[PDB]
Amino acid sequence: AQNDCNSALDQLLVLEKKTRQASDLASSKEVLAKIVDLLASRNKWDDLNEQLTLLSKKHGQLKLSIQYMIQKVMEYLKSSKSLDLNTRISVIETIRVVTENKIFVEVERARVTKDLVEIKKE
Amino acid sequence: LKKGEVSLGTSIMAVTFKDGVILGADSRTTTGAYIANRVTDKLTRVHDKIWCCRSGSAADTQAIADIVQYHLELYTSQYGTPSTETAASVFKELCYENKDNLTAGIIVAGYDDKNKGEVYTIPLGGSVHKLPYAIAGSGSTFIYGYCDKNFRENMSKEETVDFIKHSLSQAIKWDGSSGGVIRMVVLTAAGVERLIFYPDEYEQL
Amino acid sequence: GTGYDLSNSVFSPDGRNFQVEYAVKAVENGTTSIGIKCNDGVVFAVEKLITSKLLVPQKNVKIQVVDRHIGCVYSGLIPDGRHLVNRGREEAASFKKLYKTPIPIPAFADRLGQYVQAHTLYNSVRPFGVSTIFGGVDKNGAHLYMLEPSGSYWGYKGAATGKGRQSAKAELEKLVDHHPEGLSAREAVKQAAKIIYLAHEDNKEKDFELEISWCSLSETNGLHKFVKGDLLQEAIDFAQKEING
Amino acid sequence: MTDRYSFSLTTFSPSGKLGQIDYALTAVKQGVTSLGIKATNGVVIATEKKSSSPLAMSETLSKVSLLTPDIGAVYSGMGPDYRVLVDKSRKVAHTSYKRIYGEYPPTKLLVSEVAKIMQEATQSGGVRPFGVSLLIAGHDEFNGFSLYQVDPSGSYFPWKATAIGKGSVAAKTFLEKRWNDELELEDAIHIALLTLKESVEGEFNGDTIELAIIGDENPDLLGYTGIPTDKGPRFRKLTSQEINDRLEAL
Amino acid sequence: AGYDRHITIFSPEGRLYQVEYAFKATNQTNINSLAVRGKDCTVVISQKKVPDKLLDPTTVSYIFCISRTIGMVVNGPIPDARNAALRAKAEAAEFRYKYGYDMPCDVLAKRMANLSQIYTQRAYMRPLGVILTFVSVDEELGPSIYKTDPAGYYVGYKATATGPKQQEITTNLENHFKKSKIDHINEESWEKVVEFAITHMIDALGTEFSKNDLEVGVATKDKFFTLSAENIEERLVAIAEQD
Repeated sequence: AQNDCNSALDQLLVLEKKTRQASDLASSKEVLAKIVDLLASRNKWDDLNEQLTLLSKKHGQLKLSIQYMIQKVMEYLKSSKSLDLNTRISVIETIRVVTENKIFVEVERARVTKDLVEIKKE
Repeated sequence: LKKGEVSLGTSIMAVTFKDGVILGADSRTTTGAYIANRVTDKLTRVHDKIWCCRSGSAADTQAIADIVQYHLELYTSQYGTPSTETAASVFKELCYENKDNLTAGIIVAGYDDKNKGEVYTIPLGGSVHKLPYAIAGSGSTFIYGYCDKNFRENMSKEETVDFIKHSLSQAIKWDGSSGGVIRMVVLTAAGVERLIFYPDEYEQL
Repeated sequence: GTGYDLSNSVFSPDGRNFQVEYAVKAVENGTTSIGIKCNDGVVFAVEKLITSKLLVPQKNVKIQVVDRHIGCVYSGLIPDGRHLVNRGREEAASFKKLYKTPIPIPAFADRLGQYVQAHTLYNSVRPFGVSTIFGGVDKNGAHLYMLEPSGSYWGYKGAATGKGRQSAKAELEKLVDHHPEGLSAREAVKQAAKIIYLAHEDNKEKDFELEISWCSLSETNGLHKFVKGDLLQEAIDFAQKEING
Repeated sequence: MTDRYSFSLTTFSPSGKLGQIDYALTAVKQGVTSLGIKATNGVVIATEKKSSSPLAMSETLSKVSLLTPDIGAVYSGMGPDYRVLVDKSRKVAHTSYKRIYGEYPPTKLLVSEVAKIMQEATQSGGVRPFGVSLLIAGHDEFNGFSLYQVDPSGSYFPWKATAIGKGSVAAKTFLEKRWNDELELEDAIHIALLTLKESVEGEFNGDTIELAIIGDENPDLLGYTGIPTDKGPRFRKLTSQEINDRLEAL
Repeated sequence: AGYDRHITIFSPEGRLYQVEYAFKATNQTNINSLAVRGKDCTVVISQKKVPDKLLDPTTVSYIFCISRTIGMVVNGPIPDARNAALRAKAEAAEFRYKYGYDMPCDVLAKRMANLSQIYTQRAYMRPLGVILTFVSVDEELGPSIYKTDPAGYYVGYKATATGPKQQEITTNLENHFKKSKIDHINEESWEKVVEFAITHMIDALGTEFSKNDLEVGVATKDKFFTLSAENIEERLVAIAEQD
């Protein structure tokens, strides 16, 4: 609540300022992972999806790491189910690291998709 | 051989102030006693921050000035921005070799940002003379006392603006080949500002 | 033998005719000259080779003035250098008479520069084949320029050329980097001597005579002067210090 | 410097050939389709003005030049060669007939001048001919309506209708049948459009085609919006909009 | 073909050795330039190749100020670029002296085009390998880009690109101009146009650029000015802090 909110803003601003499109100190992958789980607890699933899409257009820290944050996120929505399943569609179409080639180890890309397919089939 | 001859307003000046130079003129061409021109542009740009006042024969000053304009355009593009002293020499060269046909009384006044404002006065026959301020034409002797005594360096723009408007408006009254508009040109680093005041204005003010 | 080696009345498939390329190659097997830009001046130095005891010390000079405040030294083919300078003079004087001022270094550079380009667009008029390090001080600072065979010139902050170029450039960049640009004009004289002394290590089957000059705004008072007397002894002292001695 | 190539750079052989010229004649063929029709009811010229890059505009490219207010010219070949020869052609037309004789030049006599320049740059050593062929179309009361070709050779001839550049042989042929002695200027604009349609497609629209006519004119641009001293010049070049509109009714 | 290097004769090909190689050699300085026009501005951005620490980074130029309005970028070897620059500067001033009117882009293009054609015709001068991109915001012609290429051919352009990576840049300009349905930039403030330009340039050439890797010349109605190091930085700064 109040905790999630302070923590999320602080780690987010600093990661963007250090990492940039070119390093000044950067932020490790751990820093962005922390930020991700903070923002999922904080605010709604549609807002998480939107904020993640917007970051990833910069360059990320690398395209691979972006796929790792998707993969986590997908699992979490599938735990909760119902309307949360609807949002799963939403992450996938918006972020082009998992709907288009941006890199050539994209095993995580095929895997996310198969998770979505399985649900759709239900 | 030129048939008839022409004359200009013969009380011209460049005055240094706080941040540069303010250049001041009366303008009037007559051809005899026919008033060829009420107003004139004889407030001549020879470069973007370096203007001049032209006096003497209209035909001759304009013909020279055009040549000076060509050299100082070419001069800028190649050898870097001029100086007031650079412009002044070019004007002089053209007068001196052809002082057999030319009558040009020139004040070239320009602003540089490491010399501040500069006045170089080139009389008839042509010689470069650096002064901190100038008055020229033939009406200048009569205001020599005023000009020397009230000339002050680093005077407020408002105060210099009054001083030039007044300086000329007195000169124009007592002298007879003077007349028409008073036009003034402020040269600082912010650019070039143009003033025109008509007869009915300046006489009064 | 293609008419891209016997004529310059055409453009080449390499964008330059072979003979101009060859001028660049002949500067480098030559004699060493440097130029050091500093925050208030420029310093020039050239290595004068000693081949006999029949030569006289400093009664043959390679650094020649243009005007009174621009100093010119060049490396490469001797005749071509005389002709370049003679021209350099005619421009300089024409400028002083005509505008009533000593000539700017970016201006002076455009005038020599256009003339080196001219002799490189005709099929029977010889190219130049000297690289000229030149410069001086004017009313908005000090400037160091270097002119090439091909008509190529840019402003430099350090410049080096010749046999011992590699060595020279190494020491020279270290010192320039270390300094704001080159520190004082005075410090730069000694430094300059070390580079020339260091370059001489690349050719010990001959002797040298160190020759320095300078042109500095407040440390020559706008003039170009030869560096001599005490100031030459001191730069020698510094040089023989580091390169052991 | 000069004085190294003072032998001519055309020479003969027993086949009588002039090296430079044969090569230059080839260049004309490799130009774009330009044509001329004299309809004996005016003169109509059309050519293609075409891009050479996707961000090149064609409304900064013309192949139709005015030589004088009432003599127009069109070409195929080298672009540069045409502009430089055109400057010199302009020079003589203006200084030597409009000041000396006070009037516009007669076409055939201007045909003699332009030829003489081209033949001259071949006769003199150290320089080559121009690698173009021009069609000079003009009108005068005295001569009627007229059309000549001047070759890269500096030879000339008159031609009732002709075409030069790519697709020369077929374009002239189709035209010869469609050419009547007594031919209406609107039909003669269609035939020109029709021909250029056969040379090019997939980039053929009316705003990339530049057509100019000798006959109809606008007095309102010749300073005779008011009371005339006379009617004045007969050449008037179409804008794109006029061309496109007619292309729809082709 | 012909044998253009030994005598000034034609080729049956129509294009000569002097022309053909002038088309090629115009890049060996590892340079790329583009010019776009705004609604009411014209911007040039050009690579700046300072390859050493023996040279001052702001004496290396490739953008010349020919007139007070007119700018010219020369894409070619530097002696040829200065040979063209010297001639262009005189013709620009001479035209103002005689005809009382400063030089526009198209008339300078024409003069030089005619000269280049003559030196190809001559056997007593060489032609140069220069592509001259002339730019301004002319008083009657609006915003202008007119580019000449060697041959003595010249034509007017929407926008243009030069350098080996011409093709990469082109696809980005095309995509914008179709989308917007006009052949100029909708924007009208030279800052936002400069910023846009750089964006499409980073994307095409694939490296993020510094101020010392760029050199900017801006044309506006009645003035031409070059942007300094700080000035370039201010634009760059925004492109680094948005996605």
